Amino acid sequence: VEYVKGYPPNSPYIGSSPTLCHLLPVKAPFCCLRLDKGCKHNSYEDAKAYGFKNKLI
Amino acid sequence: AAEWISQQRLSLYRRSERQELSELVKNRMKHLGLPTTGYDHQ
Ligand SMILES: [Zn+2]
Repeated sequence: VEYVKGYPPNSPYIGSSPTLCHLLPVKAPFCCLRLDKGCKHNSYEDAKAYGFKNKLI
Repeated sequence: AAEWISQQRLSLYRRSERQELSELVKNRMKHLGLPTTGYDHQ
């Protein structure tokens, strides 16, 4: 999918440097960020199920 | 669009701290749901 080009809206602290970043078109829900337990949107539970094209970090 | 955000970089980099702080509270009021108006020195 396309990644929109823009600054991150919520900077966690004051003075955080604004940087042009790759961004999802819609902010992912907090349940979609977690890996071990899936959510209603995606039922994957590990990086094998997600099937990332690139190597992880 | 690469020619459009080239000035967004130049504007967001030169904003004063008073503008950065003002942009922080207003954004939070937007997130918590309070009206952004009414926010607007010793
Ligand atoms: Zn989810």
